[PDB]
Amino acid sequence: MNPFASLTLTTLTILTIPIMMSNSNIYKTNLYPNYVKTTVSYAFTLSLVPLLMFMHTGQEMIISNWHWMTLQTVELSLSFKMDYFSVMFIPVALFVTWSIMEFSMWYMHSDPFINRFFKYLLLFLITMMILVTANNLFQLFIGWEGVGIMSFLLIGWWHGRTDANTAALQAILYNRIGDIGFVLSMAWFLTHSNAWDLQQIFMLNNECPNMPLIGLLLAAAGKSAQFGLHPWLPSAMEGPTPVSALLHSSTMVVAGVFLLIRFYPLMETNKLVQTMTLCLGAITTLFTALCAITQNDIKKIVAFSTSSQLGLMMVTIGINQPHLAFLHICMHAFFKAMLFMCSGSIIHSLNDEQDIRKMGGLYKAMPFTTTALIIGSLALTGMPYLTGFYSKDLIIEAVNMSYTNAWALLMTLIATSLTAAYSTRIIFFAFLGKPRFPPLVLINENNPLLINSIKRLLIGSIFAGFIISNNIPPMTVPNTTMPLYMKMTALIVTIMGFMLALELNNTTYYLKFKYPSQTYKFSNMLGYYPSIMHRLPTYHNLSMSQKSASSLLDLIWLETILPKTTSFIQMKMSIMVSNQKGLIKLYFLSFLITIMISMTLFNYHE
Amino acid sequence: MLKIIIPTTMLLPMTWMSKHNMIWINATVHSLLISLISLSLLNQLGENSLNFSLTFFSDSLSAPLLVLTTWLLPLMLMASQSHLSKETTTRKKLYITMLILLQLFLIMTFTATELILFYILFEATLVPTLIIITRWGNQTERLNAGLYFLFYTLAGSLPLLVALVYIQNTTGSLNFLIIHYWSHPLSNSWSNIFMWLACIMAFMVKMPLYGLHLWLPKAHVEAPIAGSMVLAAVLLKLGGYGMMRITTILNPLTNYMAYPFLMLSMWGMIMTSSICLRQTDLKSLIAYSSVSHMALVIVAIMIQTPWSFMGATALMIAHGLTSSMLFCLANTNYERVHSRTMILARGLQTLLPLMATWWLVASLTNLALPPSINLIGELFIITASFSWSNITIILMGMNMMITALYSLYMLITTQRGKYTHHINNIKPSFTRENALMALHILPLLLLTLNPKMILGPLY
Amino acid sequence: SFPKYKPSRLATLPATLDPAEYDISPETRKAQAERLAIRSRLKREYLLQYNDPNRLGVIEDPALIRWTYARSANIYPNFRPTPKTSLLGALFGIGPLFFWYYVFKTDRDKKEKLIQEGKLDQTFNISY
Amino acid sequence: AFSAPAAYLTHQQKVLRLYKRALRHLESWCVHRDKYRYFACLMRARFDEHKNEKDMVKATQLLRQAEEEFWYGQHPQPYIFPESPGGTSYERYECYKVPEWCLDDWHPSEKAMYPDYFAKREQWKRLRRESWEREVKQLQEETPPGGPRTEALPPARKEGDLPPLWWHIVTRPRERPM
Amino acid sequence: HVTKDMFPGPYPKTPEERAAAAKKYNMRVEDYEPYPDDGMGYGDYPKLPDRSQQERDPWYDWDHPDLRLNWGEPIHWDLDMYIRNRVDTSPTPVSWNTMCKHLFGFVAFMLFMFWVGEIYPSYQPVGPKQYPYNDLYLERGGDPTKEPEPVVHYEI
Ligand SMILES: CCCCCCCCCCCCCCCCC[C@@H](O)O[C@H](CO[C@H](O)CCCCCCCCCCCCCCC)COP(=O)(O)OCC[N+](C)(C)C
Ligand SMILES: CCCCCCCC/C=C\CCCCCCCC(=O)O[C@H](COC(=O)CCCCCCC/C=C/CCCCCCCC)COP(=O)(O)OCCN
Repeated sequence: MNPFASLTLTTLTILTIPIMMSNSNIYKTNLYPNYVKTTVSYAFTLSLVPLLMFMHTGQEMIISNWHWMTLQTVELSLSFKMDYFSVMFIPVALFVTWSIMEFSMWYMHSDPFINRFFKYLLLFLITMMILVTANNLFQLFIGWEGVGIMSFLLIGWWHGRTDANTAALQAILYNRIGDIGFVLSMAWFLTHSNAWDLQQIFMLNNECPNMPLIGLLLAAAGKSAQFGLHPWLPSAMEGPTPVSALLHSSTMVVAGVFLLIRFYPLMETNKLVQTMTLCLGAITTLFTALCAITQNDIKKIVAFSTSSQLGLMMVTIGINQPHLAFLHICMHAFFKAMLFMCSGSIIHSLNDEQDIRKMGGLYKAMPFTTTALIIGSLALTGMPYLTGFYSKDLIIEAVNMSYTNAWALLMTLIATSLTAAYSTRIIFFAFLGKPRFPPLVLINENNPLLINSIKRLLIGSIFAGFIISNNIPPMTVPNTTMPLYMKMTALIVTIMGFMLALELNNTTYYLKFKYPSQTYKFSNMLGYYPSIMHRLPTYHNLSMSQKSASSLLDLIWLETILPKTTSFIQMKMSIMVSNQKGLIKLYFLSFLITIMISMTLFNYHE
Repeated sequence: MLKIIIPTTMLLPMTWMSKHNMIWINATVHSLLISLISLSLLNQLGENSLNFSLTFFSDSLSAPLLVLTTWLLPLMLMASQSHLSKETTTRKKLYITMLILLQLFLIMTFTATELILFYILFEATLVPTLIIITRWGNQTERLNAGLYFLFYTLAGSLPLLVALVYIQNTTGSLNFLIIHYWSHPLSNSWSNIFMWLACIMAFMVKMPLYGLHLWLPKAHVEAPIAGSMVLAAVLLKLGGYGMMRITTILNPLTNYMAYPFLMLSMWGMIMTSSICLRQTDLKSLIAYSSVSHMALVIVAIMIQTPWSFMGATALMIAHGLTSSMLFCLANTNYERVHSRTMILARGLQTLLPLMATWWLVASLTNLALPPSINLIGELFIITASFSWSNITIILMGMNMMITALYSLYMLITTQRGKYTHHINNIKPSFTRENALMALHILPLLLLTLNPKMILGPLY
Repeated sequence: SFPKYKPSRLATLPATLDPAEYDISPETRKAQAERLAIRSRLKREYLLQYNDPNRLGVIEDPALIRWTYARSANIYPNFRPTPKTSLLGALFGIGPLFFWYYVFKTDRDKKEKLIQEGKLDQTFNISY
Repeated sequence: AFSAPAAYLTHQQKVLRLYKRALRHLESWCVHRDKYRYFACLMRARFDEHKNEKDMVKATQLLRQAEEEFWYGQHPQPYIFPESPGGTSYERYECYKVPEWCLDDWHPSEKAMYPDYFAKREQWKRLRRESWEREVKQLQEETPPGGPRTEALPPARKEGDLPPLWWHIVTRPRERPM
Repeated sequence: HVTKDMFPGPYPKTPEERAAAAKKYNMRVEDYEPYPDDGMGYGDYPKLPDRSQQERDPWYDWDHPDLRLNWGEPIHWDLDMYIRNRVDTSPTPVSWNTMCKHLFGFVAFMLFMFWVGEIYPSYQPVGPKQYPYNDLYLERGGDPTKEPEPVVHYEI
């Protein structure tokens, strides 16, 4: 039999073995994190082989191995899709997870529940693999909700902290709002196509209507934190830094984009939904890049960077370039995870300080970290012939050379400049100048785990772009002819972002003080979106939940109409009937009245 | 079917002739054995039901409910013996007798072929529940609760009885097989409208339908733990099962007589989920969550489709297990601290880690995490409702959100944060409590591997 | 001199911008003293039980009992049928029901009369 | 946190707290150290300009416009120490804080490990048990009949007394319990 | 051990009932103010200021530090809404009604400009992309039995 299927299933299966051993003796030892990391490294090495098979012959497969249940005419089976997207994303995710687990072995060394932390990371990885390889909508929903629940558990890792629990519940709330659209798409595809698997859905929908695609767009907006449902990703920085590096930067947050990539045959036939996706991505990327340039927490800046890159992924979906969007996912994973680990090393060295205003000159004090973050910021800004270039350069060219919304294109270019702006902000404030941290200097990056994990993702961020670009078949018609100024536009706007940000950062050395502008206040306070939307709707909903639903209806009026009215009426009737004084005169007078009435009203009618 | 009934009847002299220190052991072992025997009813046919005799029959709808009842008896016995330790021998035997009689009535109710016998057993289940609530409840409100539990039911069921006998005067039979084979349409008349209402409103009250549900928070909050477990897990479903049997004679009237009940169910599902967000009592929150899930079940039964019937069956079983587990979880903390206020005891994950894991799994099944059977039923009902009208998703999705919002809320309030400083009597979890939680949760997860076994006749 | 900050329900007035904290009278000082005395008496009452070595269980808080009772059982005895309560109950309890009934009935009437005309595109719709 | 609050803040205390808040927010605005030192000296001079004002109405109104200026010109994202109430590590280690009474519920097998620790624990429990009644008597003696006025507690005053209500202060879990 | 007369009761009308209610809730009589005597059922319960728990002093030694409550003090009617896992009413650097104007203006401007950009799109000065076999008639769904209208392309 073909080794392809066996290897693809074994790569996923072996990741579950430490979960089975979580009740064994090794889980109570200090060797469990190393065991989990070694298992993930072996899984990555194994998954490298189906990738080679696909790069050789373009091999793709679907495996329907276990029949779950049959609902008259709808068969639900455990089926895995092993197309280009799955076999390309699995090794990238495994590589990033391997680096991040090696990093976590050093970052979380003193945590009393480090074994539980590694188990939780493995559980998230398993759920995300389920999401990526799913062939029907039910399995994909299983992966969707699994990654959501693992995100909830890892954001609220320090469960004695109120802010962590609030952030975890916020993430749940926003992703549930997206789940509404996911469930709408599922119901539509079942009642209209009589299927949940991708094959029949593609066969039966040649002109896909608006409803299922809009549901999918809502689910993607929730999962990838687009402008309507954006605020939960920055607040997810409450979790430990490895959680931010793995889930909320490079792997889980792209899931929504991945969903739109899974259904691109249906989406390319609908232009309204394509325009909606493009506009949502454009406003998202520019708004989040605008918020990033004034933030002072390093994790918050990198999280807003992640949101802006997801917005760019959505705009390249909107111009009908799904393969380019997937390529950007794979490229951005490397350097965004590396940037988060560099931030984590800085934070750990400076006694868990995350504010860039207290980070001084680390260029010489943390040389390897400085080198890695410089290379990562260069990859993020699209420096030529780096990992981000082969992805970002093409996306900008495709938006420039397409029949597209003009406002969306302008917003994308401005966001491209703002990317270099906030990268400059991070580098200038964290690594240049004079120290601004407390005088007891604890700076130490001489740990082999940290160095090796950073080194691995650094080699990735340097060469993966070239390797992956030259080792895949052409899925697109290339833009070979364009005006020269349009060819150089991305570099030009990046240069402007660099120069303008550097000038404004250098003016902070002058002995001049001025009160802030209103535009600065809008940028720093996140467009006031969490100040209004996290207070007004929540207050009104909870207020109506108590005053109207609980008290006015259940405790008052529903009591009043049925049971209290009955009790009152029966009590009054009982009092009226039973209050007879016992005098026979009154009784016998009533008897006479009764006898007369019976003689007149019944006895006269026969 | 007597192979289930007679051992259950034999449970009574066995507990009344047991030694004073052996009642719990004997009752638990033999109820578990009865559950094992009842597990053989799951072999169902497809085409038609298992017709044991003229009196009793088993269907793909009845069998999961019977297995759930027989499985719930040992869990109730396990959960009852802690707070009944100081009780005398005779009153302990009387409590066990009430539980056994309730199981016997429910088992006969779920398998009766004839609608009057079903009605008689359906009412007979009232008496043991009333005695349990009003004799072994803890607070002074229990008496009032009992009254609310009683007259809400009877005010619905007395018209049904009349309708039933009326039907037998015109049809000639109340045997369910005859009723199904000889079914005829209902014309559009006032008499037919009122006969429809008499046939439906008793099961509506039992669900309970939003607006007729005020008895449920009182009765479930004031009841002892076994009372709450049986009231939520099995008794509510008596409504659903009843509806699934009686709608076969109500077509095509249900095509328009169902609009007010559908509106009530959808809006009140939103309303009760929202009520759960502002609740100071931990048991009250669980009761209102039950109301919301049962509203979804009402929608499923009213729209009368195979997918909706399958979803309603699955959701009934899943909710029974989940709500029983949640009530037991709340009762553990209540026996710790002797208060049901949710914010009194906080940060319990620090002090009771394994019980925190149980809380987490129960909360996950409450919000219907895939691939649990809770979500299987919910998704089937939502798909059928979407086919009924595409706008329903707006309400359904909203419900989903609110459900998660209160579930985790409960989890965050009791398990996370910091512990209350002055509460210093929180002892480690007993093996009995952990085993009870496991015996709730493991069958629920195993049902995911074989969902059809709970999907009902329409599968 | 500078733009003035105005408070709202969900963004309240800061203490430092509150004039009441700058216009101080002897009665204000004595009221603050009484508030501190009440707080201190309650604190001593709590701490005498909190540090008691022989105390085991829960220190019952009458304030929590009063709060839960007022939120649950004290509501109906203090309810009075009023035009304000009558209109609010009628609206919030009945208006949504007819609103949703109208919406769903209109949608289903459209769908049904569109099925009758033979123009709905029901192909591949065999599950329901 | 360790000091019992008073009924009100004096003008001097309010002025000092405003000085501290203004300096901290200025440091948030002026990231670099030399610039912050320059502008903090300017703030100190502007603050000393009215140090010797006698009319308390004038001083109070000066404090009012100082507060108004601070509220208009405060940093929207001021620097917060990591373990401060708004910091990124505020209540991070609260889940690792376990009350000492939990040790009484350990299985005897668990207490077989750590024998010396539990011997010292029994010694501490004996001390608390023997001191409780004297602590209560001292609190009753020293409290005016109209109840306590503030939350301040007295020290021990005899030869072998302990300060009343000391157990839960002394047996705090830790700041880094695990 | 809470007796009967320590539970909340009806709305107080006489000054003596107000003094008794203030004493019951451990409040000063000058500070005690009930909810207005409408029919909503508040009864005797005090109407506390509508601040949230996040506004309380975090440097005070609260009996419940996470809730920032003290034992015995009267509890706000809406405590479970203001627990600081939830609705926050803290003062903001920028006024409410000014954040609202800026946010709404930004969103409305973005929506209007996206509509304008839809009206005036961007494109390149090229003609349509051409495909060989009647615009790939058989590839895009086929129907090879109806002789499709010939799409012919010429060199330029
Ligand atoms: C708290 C929750 C409790 C549970 C609530 C249960 C809800 C039950 C409601 C029953 C729904 C419909 C009942 C009957 C169907 C139609 C009713 C009527 O309004 O429709 C019109 C009926 O016409 C008139 O409106 C007559 C009805 C008006 C008189 C009834 C009084 C209604 C006032 C509301 C009373 C509140 C009821 C609930 C009390 C608690 C239709 O006109 P027409 O097609 O020509 O006649 C159809 C009947 N035919 C065919 C036999 C001739
Ligand atoms: C928890 C509270 C629940 C309250 C439930 C109350 C509603 C129950 C439904 C009505 C009960 C009585 C109906 C009688 C049973 C129907 C059998 C039947 O078919 O008889 C009808 C007769 O129908 C009737 O007479 C019923 C009229 C109503 C009599 C009692 C009125 C009580 C109040 C009416 C409205 C309340 C019912 C609905 C309430 C909904 C729940 C709140 C026709 O028989 P014939 O005489 O032979 O005529 C054939 C030629 N047409």
